[PDB]
Amino acid sequence: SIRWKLVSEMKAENIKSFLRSFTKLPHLAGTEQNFLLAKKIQTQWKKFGLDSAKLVHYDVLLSYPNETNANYISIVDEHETEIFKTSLEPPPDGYENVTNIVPPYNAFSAQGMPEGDLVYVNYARTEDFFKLEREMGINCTGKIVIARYGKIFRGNKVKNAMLAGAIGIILYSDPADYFAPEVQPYPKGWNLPGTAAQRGNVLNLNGAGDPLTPGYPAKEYTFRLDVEEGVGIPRIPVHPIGYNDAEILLRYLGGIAPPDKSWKGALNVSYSIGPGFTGSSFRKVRMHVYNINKITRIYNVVGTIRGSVEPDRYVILGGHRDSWVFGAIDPTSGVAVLQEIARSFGKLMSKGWRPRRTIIFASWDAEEFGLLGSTEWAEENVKILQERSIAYINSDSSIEGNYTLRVDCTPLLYQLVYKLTKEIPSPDDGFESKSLYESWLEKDPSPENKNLPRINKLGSGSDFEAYFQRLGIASGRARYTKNDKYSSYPVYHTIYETFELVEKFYDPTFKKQLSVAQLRGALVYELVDSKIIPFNIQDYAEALKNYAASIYNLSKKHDQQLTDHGVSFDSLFSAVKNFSEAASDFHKRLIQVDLNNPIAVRMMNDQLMLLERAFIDPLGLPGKLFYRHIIFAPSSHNKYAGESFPGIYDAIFDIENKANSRLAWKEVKKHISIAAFTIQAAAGTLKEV
Amino acid sequence: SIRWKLVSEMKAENIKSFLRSFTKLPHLAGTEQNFLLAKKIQTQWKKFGLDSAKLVHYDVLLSYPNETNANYISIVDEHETEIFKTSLEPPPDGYENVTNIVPPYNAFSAQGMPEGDLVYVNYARTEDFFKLEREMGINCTGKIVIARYGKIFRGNKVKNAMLAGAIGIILYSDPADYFAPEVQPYPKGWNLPGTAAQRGNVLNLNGAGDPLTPGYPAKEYTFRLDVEEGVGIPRIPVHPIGYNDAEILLRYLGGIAPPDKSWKGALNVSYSIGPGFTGSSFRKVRMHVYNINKITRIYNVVGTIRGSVEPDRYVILGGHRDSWVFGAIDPTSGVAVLQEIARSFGKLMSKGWRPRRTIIFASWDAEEFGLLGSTEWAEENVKILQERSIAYINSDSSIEGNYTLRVDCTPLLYQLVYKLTKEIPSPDDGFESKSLYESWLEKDPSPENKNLPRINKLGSGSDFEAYFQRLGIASGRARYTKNDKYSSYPVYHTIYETFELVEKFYDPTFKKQLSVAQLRGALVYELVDSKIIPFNIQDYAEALKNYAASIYNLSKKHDQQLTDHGVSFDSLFSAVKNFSEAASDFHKRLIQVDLNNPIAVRMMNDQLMLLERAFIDPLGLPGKLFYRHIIFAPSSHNKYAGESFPGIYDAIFDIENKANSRLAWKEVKKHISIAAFTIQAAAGTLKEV
Ligand SMILES: *[C@@H]1O[C@H](CO)[C@@H](O[C@@H]2O[C@H](CO)[C@@H](O)[C@H](O)[C@H]2NC(C)=O)[C@H](O)[C@H]1NC(C)=O
Ligand SMILES: *[C@@H]1O[C@H](CO)[C@@H](O[C@@H]2O[C@H](CO)[C@@H](O)[C@H](O)[C@H]2NC(C)=O)[C@H](O)[C@H]1NC(C)=O
Ligand SMILES: *[C@@H]1O[C@H](CO)[C@@H](O)[C@H](O)[C@H]1NC(C)=O
Ligand SMILES: *[C@@H]1O[C@H](CO)[C@@H](O)[C@H](O)[C@H]1NC(C)=O
Ligand SMILES: *[C@@H]1O[C@H](CO)[C@@H](O)[C@H](O)[C@H]1NC(C)=O
Ligand SMILES: *[C@@H]1O[C@H](CO)[C@@H](O)[C@H](O)[C@H]1NC(C)=O
Ligand SMILES: *[C@@H]1O[C@H](CO)[C@@H](O)[C@H](O)[C@H]1NC(C)=O
Ligand SMILES: *[C@@H]1O[C@H](CO)[C@@H](O)[C@H](O)[C@H]1NC(C)=O
Ligand SMILES: N[C@@H](Cn1oc(=O)[nH]c1=O)C(=O)O
Ligand SMILES: N[C@@H](Cn1oc(=O)[nH]c1=O)C(=O)O
Ligand SMILES: [Ca+2]
Ligand SMILES: [Ca+2]
Ligand SMILES: [Cl-]
Ligand SMILES: [Cl-]
Ligand SMILES: [Zn+2]
Ligand SMILES: [Zn+2]
Ligand SMILES: [Zn+2]
Ligand SMILES: [Zn+2]
Repeated sequence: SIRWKLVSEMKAENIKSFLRSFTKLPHLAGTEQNFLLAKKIQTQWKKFGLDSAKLVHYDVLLSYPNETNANYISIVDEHETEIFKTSLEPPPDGYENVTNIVPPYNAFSAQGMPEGDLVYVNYARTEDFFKLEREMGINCTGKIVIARYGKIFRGNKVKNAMLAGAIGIILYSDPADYFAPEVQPYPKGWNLPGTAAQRGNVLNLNGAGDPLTPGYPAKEYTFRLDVEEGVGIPRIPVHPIGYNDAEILLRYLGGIAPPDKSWKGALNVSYSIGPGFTGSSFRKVRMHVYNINKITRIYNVVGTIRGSVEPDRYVILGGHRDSWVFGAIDPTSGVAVLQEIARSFGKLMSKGWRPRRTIIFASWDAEEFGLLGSTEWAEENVKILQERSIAYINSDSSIEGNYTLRVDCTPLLYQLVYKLTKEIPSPDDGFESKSLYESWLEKDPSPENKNLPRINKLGSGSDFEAYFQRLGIASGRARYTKNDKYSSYPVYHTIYETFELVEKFYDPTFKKQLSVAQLRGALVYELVDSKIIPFNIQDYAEALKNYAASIYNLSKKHDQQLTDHGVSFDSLFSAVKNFSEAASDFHKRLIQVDLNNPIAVRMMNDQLMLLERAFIDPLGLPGKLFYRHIIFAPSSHNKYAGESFPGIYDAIFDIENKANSRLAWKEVKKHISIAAFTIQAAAGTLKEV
Repeated sequence: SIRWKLVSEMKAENIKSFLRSFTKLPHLAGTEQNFLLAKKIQTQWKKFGLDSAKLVHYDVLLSYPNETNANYISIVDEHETEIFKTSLEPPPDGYENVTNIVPPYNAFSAQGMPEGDLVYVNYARTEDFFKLEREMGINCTGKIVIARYGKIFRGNKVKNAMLAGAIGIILYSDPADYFAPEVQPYPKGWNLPGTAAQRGNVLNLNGAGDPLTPGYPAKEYTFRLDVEEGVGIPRIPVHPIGYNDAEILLRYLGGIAPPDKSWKGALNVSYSIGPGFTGSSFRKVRMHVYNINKITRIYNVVGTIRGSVEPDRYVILGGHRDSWVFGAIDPTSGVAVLQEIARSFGKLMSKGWRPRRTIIFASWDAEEFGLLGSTEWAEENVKILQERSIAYINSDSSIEGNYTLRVDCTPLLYQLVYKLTKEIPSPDDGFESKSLYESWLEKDPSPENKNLPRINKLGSGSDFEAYFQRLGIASGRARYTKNDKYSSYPVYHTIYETFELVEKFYDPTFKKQLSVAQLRGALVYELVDSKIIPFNIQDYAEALKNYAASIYNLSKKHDQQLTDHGVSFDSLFSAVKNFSEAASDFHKRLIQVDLNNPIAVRMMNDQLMLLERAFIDPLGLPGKLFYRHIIFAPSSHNKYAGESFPGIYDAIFDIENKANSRLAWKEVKKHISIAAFTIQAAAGTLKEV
């Protein structure tokens, strides 16, 4: 009943009004406007009747362009004359009086003015650089590389380019990846204009949080690394340009033809690889990048509704509010959703309801600079969060497309997600009498089971990362997305993410955003109020069987080497079998618990709460102290994607090219052994005696 | 009432019979006799009525002499003729038919036959090597060094000798340190004969457990490091000799006179330092050490009495049973105590009692080889132990001397220790109508408070180490000790630790051993059965104030450098003040808890249980992944001693001699900041909201 009142109280029109109110001005992390927005959210939470709503600050390293030394890329001739220089642009229609839009840049780029020959490196993925070096005869050492955005997180591209020896990397938005067919560019449609460039940071933090204070919250007194030693800071310049400018740089590239169609984007240029130019005054490319890194105060808003029975157990509903410009999709659509969820919980409170456990609401700052606000607060509060948290539900963008739902969560949460989506009306045209679960199932069926909707593994990409990958708190993300060959959505991280874009092109009725609010809010409600925490551990058992089969299958091409080096997956399969038995027995006992015996209920709830924690190894993964989950990690090739059995996967990846096979296969054996132990230990936490 | 029945049921005569029964034969780890002893303990626990008693095994690296390539030290002349060779000895009187006594050796010594000039290095402490190099003009590089046992753990001596460049280290027992005045050598008295040598391992494990499997339990499937990479294995030979042989080696040392009386032991030799000989055929010293390292199965016995109310909360009573020879003091006096405690808990069970929480009884194997059995079981069971354990009470030697009690424990346990000692009769002559607390107070008053008995900080030395220093489980150790300039007790780790030694010289009535059994058992009982866990966190607050003053005082000699490098202790003192306030508030709330509300009681018990855990940093201390407690660690100079604020202490130690002062002071700032954060976080765990 109460769940229905929570869901039914939420209104599309309220989400619309919140979104309009938060998207009139830019709200970049570390700027006065994003502090004002924090205070507005805080005022609203107090009005809604939350028990607390406080600003919690940190002083973390941020990065901004230098207003008096603007960044650019140029082409010079052999006489050092600048022949072309990249450029810039007015605010979107209606925003003419907005004066502090940050120009395009890649936060945390190194400073410098490298000059050299240009080489096109496709998406700058690991496989693209392998191809260049191993198949194409191209040496990127000492070159400036140009890569198209898309497919993977941009910091991975920069890491890859550094490894390949490039001295600078230019990123651009190819219309193949950011221009949907038969749609007009903004403002007439929702596509990316050729003058616009995508902002975004290019760190490789691997879960560290503020670069200067890995492991510990960035308080006033806190020891800071020297900036030159900041974690994840790239060592070459990086800058983004739009496709009009990229076309000019790519047009006269010479050398080898593109190797196959998968390397050719959509511009009217050959997509030859370089190095060097042909057919032109075009002689060398230069970058000039002089962004400033500076310690800057950021502010989270953290509020609570204290539990009436288990105040020392938490469900976290957290979403970022900092944007690159107006951020009407990212994150402000999620900011509006979070406010409407908080308002609805306040309405329940007004009629005398209080949750069983405690809800923590959080509006995070500086997500765009490396998940900084959410990570520093996890670092501050780790001791209470790791011993008391039930789950983390994110509230970043709600409306990245208008096709269907996309959910990423731990297997613990699959059952609850499917249950709740069955009870929320579908917002989709043609599904007027059906549930969200029904439309989602039709539009995105699971590859492993055709009669369930797809749910993806957690890697990174938003503020749940430290909660799940470092602390082992069950996490979930849900939002509307596209069906569509473009990456993200066309105007992602540009000036064109405006309220008008969302209202006109994405979700005019706000019904799709409403459905996402209802699901996020209902997840928090069931996790915080149910007497027995609504996880299912047998779904985790089945997931482990799938992951074990997958990593074993990846090893088959090396079967002879497994034999010769005495590598076996037997202990991993044995642990998975033992875990399946323990999970079955646990659920058999759980249905017998005496619901009227509070300590009996609390003991089994502690087993449900602590199961995800069992997968966290304090030693971390190789080279990555802050990714500690043995079953999942963000991919080392693309932090946006989750990878299963990451220690094993990274040990076996490209193993045939390792210099020392005996050493390489011993590392595979190491990670197989760690994974077998960790699963067996997790199974041990479920045992009755 | 029940506590009194537990204590009063224990009998001195039963401890005596157990001790006699377990000390007839050697019971070295990894040998058949110590497996037989495990099975005997298991049979007894089942007879006593424990709910379970199982053998839990691991396969870990152990080290033994080679029966067909005996170790020795020799002196050769310039013609390579052996002039002297160290030797060996019959079993003690009454043990003539015992055939498998392991000869003296230092387990895990490197193999080799180094030859060189000899140098005497006193106790081979850090300060002894500083003196040699910085004051005395002695260069130990390329020398064989001879050090007397005592003052510090022998593995620290070996680490120090390796750092100083020695190519081998001979250890010996000087009568200054192992021969008590006016006492006869065994068998006529309890002193060390000149033919006897002290066994013991010489690893530098820093909490790792089995050298081949740091971090993970050594199961059948487990990945193992290559033996050459085993953690803590020294790289030079080490071998122990008795004082008759050491006298021969020291007699003709030449070079500089001993620098002061603190370098001169008690033998009739000059204690000149070397290098080299004078006044003799004595030309060079050789070692010949060829012990075998081999993976060997070890067995813990692990038993339980399941709790009736909180079966998912644990109090661990653990003690080792492996010895070097008969081990009548170490550990077998503790083995006999543990059996008598288990028997008494069984007697309570026979009359219908069951504890509130679960007792775990453990008889550990291979403590003498590096705390191996207890550490591998902590590594196996870490996920349940870290989330559920209340405390660990050790049960190693009970009777290291006959003067008074020595207790080492976390501040959480001070109040309970004082309470229980007031209710146990003193076994001491002259104290027939007084409590153990009263005799202990008279004989060993605390330096920080003259009206309380001394309680020491926890470092290492026995099986509590991983539980406290890695996992943050409140731990305590209690035993009888000496008053007395000798180190340990004279026959420590020799063939002469016999039942006859204990009965004739240490505790003929067994009353002192009985008092230790009563205290260990009463500690387990109160921790496992009290509705509210009996810790006091204000005592921890007071301890932190003392430790903060101590480390700040140590910094005063560097006051100018603190100023010049911007180093301040302000945040540490601020955290300590905040912790004191939080601990006061917590106890003010604790007295108000509704004892009839099980969830209210469980929430506050979880805060008491999880407070010690808050001090554990998963990143570890510098260079030491497995010492994680920020308030205490085993000293880096002597693992037997506890050091407070170890990260700060090691950063400031000898700082005036660091090559780079800017870098060195930044590391001091780092560790001050980590300590301030950790204390503030621990304070946060106590907060109500
Ligand atoms: C899964 O549980 C089984 C049964 O407890 C474990 O099987 C034991 O495996 C060891 C070898 O590692 C054998 O010595 C025992 O005989 C096995 N007992 C059986 C089959 O009853 C197995 O090790 C567990 N898996 C893991 C990864 O711990
Ligand atoms: C101890 O608690 C006090 C009070 O909450 C903290 O004091 C704040 O300290 C910061 C500087 O670090 C100031 O900006 C605030 O004005 C202080 N507030 C006060 C004095 O009311 C103090 O930081 C805490 N200590 C630690 C180590 O976290
Ligand atoms: C911005 O660039 C100008 C011109 O190079 C320079 O003088 C100034 O120091 C820069 N600002 C910062 C904070 O580095
Ligand atoms: C890459 O090119 C650079 C040119 O300086 C050279 O140092 C390096 O060895 C080359 N590597 C390959 C694989 O060609
Ligand atoms: C939104 O949905 C409408 C109706 O299906 C469709 O025409 C449009 O392309 C979708 N918009 C976006 C931005 O994907
Ligand atoms: C013991 O030493 C003998 C003589 O050197 C040798 O032949 C044998 O291999 C050694 N045993 C082991 C296990 O190394
Ligand atoms: C120690 O003596 C060795 C002799 O080989 C030498 O290498 C080293 O530099 C000397 N150090 C000091 C402090 O005398
Ligand atoms: C044991 O106590 C007696 C009586 O005080 C004393 O003479 C003897 O030295 C003590 N024994 C040991 C081994 O310290
Ligand atoms: N969501 C942002 C921030 N970004 O996401 C991560 O996972 N790390 C990181 O900095 C982006 O994609 O730029
Ligand atoms: N207690 C034993 C074992 N030893 O104690 C440690 O603390 N480490 C270690 O190996 C000894 O002192 O030889
Ligand atoms: Ca930090
Ligand atoms: Ca191990
Ligand atoms: Cl989200
Ligand atoms: Cl002990
Ligand atoms: Zn976002
Ligand atoms: Zn973003
Ligand atoms: Zn011992
Ligand atoms: Zn010992």
